Parts: sequence; C-alpha cells; structure tokens
Amino acid sequence: PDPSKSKRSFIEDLLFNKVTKF
Amino acid sequence: QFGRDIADTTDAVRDPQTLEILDITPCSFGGVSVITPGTNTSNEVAVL
Amino acid sequence: AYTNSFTRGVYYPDKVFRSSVLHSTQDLFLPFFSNVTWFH
Ligand SMILES: *[C@@H]1O[C@H](CO)[C@@H](O)[C@H](O)[C@H]1NC(C)=O
Ligand SMILES: *[C@@H]1O[C@H](CO)[C@@H](O)[C@H](O)[C@H]1NC(C)=O
Ligand SMILES: *[C@@H]1O[C@H](CO)[C@@H](O)[C@H](O)[C@H]1NC(C)=O
Repeated sequence: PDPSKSKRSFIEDLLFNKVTKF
Repeated sequence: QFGRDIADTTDAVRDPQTLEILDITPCSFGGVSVITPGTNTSNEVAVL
Repeated sequence: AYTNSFTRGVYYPDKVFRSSVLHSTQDLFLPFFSNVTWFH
C-alpha cells in the first residue's frame, strides 16, 4: 500500500482503473 | 415536450403553462431493517 | 442525374429529449448511401 493515497498499492490501483434504476 | 432516462422512464418535462424545464426525481424510498439483539437479551431495537 | 446520399437525412423521430444514450427506432428514414436523383 502507498500511504500518500483508498490506501491501495500501485498495481491494486491499476486494477481499479481498468474496470467500470429506481 | 419531455425527457427520458437510459431505461426509457420519464425524467423531465416542460411546464404546459411556462416553457421552463423541470426534472422529475423519484420520491425517497427504501427498505426498513430492524437491527435487534435477541429478544432473550433486550426488547430495544434500532432501525436502518 | 444521380448522387450518393452519404449519411444524410436523419431527423428527430419523436418529441422526446434524450442525452448520453444510443436509442434504436423504426421509422421512415432516407436509407444510408441511397441514390438521390439530382436536378438543376
Ligand atoms: C398562460 O396563462 C397564464 C395565466 O393563467 C400565464 O401566466 C402564462 O404566461 C400563459 N402562458 C402562455 C405561454 O400563454
Ligand atoms: C434466555 O434463554 C434461555 C434458554 O436459551 C432461558 O433459560 C433464559 O431464561 C432466557 N432469559 C430471558 C431473560 O428470557
Ligand atoms: C445508383 O444508380 C446507378 C445506376 O444509375 C448504379 O450503378 C449505382 O450502383 C446506384 N447506387 C446505389 C447506391 O444503389
């Protein structure tokens, strides 16, 4: 985890950015 | 005359008496969940 | 004489606002790349 960030790692953030009623 | 959402539900209208455009948000609703200790422990409850 | 219509002749098919959406509708339209008799 990166403490500057939602405290995910770097790769663990790429994995979030790659993925995407009443 | 009127706007529609992605699922084809009504979303906005003109007022028939004034060409201002007004949106239609659904009125607030949701489940009621009762958080309870067992009735063997207490008759107090909290509601979500 | 004749000419290519290209992609022209689309019109708003109903009195409805929509935005940020792809909507599929059946109506009379100018079919794409259709021959268009040309005059002068
Ligand atoms: C319709 O009549 C109302 C008065 O009842 C008036 O305030 C409104 O401006 C009129 N709207 C139009 C567009 O004629
Ligand atoms: C709670 O349940 C136990 C049995 O599981 C019973 O013996 C006890 O008397 C109960 N206490 C109350 C306050 O209901
Ligand atoms: C338009 O008509 C000509 C003959 O006049 C034909 O050769 C051509 O293929 C036609 N174009 C289309 C898009 O059908």
